[PDB]
Amino acid sequence: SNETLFSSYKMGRFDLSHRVVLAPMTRCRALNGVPNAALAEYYAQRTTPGGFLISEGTMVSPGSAGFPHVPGIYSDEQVEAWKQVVEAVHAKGGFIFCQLWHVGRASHAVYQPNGGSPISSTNKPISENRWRVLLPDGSHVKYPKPRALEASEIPRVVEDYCLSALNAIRAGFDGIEIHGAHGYLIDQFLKDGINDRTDQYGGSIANRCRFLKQVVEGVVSAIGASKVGVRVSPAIDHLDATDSDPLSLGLAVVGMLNKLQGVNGSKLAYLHVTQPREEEAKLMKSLRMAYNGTFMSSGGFNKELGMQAVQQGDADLVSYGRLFIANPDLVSRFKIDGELNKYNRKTFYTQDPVVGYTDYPFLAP
Ligand SMILES: Cc1cc2nc3c(=O)[nH]c(=O)nc-3n(C[C@H](O)[C@H](O)[C@H](O)COP(=O)(O)O)c2cc1C
Repeated sequence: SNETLFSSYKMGRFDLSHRVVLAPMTRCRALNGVPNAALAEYYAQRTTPGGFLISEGTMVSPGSAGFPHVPGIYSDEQVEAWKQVVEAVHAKGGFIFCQLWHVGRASHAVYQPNGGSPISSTNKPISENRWRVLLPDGSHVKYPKPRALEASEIPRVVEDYCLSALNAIRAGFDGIEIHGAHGYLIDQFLKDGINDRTDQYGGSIANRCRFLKQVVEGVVSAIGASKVGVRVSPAIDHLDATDSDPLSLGLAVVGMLNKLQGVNGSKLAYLHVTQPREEEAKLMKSLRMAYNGTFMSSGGFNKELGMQAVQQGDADLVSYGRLFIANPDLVSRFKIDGELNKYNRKTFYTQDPVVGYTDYPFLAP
């Protein structure tokens, strides 16, 4: 087609000016779980008129975090502190979705109420050799043994997503994204690499999708489908989050979202899928073809790959992470094929409100 990253797009009620999306990225500047003026600056710097942004993963409940200084949206105090970020984005003409993030077993007693065990689909820990939880002192230690949720406690978790989603709207977010990716709580139910349940939430593909289904249904009922994006990564093996067949899992997720869109009358805001980064683009093309709606692809995109993803109909929208970390004006830079600042990995997850956060420079004229 003649569509590109700079073609406008209608994401339901949201009129986007372009297809470049700020991927949700944990940066750990939200000291003590509270959004602050530093996040406001950071998101404002990255906003464009009609540009879509997705927040760093945001706690839906105490115990839902597995990184230091990540924001929450479950408490009044967080809702209020988020306003400044959201106002700052809106002042600059962006839309911002709050990513509702539950890490499940990818946590530590440090991040749990009463230093209790992280919850998950399973009682099995993330394996100890490839993965670590980052603690607030900057150490990396092994993930602990989680406590499998009883089926009876799942509706309370769903309700946390709902309250958090209602809080997000309260704070002024244009909507929310369900973080159902990357081996976190939802993905711990989704993936047969993890989900060793024998009740209604495990076994079949459908059972594995049930938690995500209830989360999405719950959030969609509370705030409206058009304000809900869903993110999944069927083929990302992060935190042991494998599946014997990513394709079919992804199609089950897609199928379930197609079904919810008929059972409810409105489209979701989007399906957001991470690429692992051949066959991979076949998996992505398949999900996008299957999904009746806006498709947001993510993972390893640069401009060129983004332009072709849009041009060739592989995606409506392309989220950028690391490039957006380092390039507040990423969209402009892409538009004029200008220089790209390099990202500094070392300050991805540090705490300074400025350093490695809001101090990556805009283009010179
Ligand atoms: C520092 C960092 C933190 C991230 N945190 C999140 C997150 O909180 N939620 C999420 O869904 N994805 C998260 N991701 C994944 C990104 O949203 C995005 O999928 C990723 O950066 C891949 O695209 P890229 O090559 O453009 O960086 C994170 C990525 C980075 C680099």
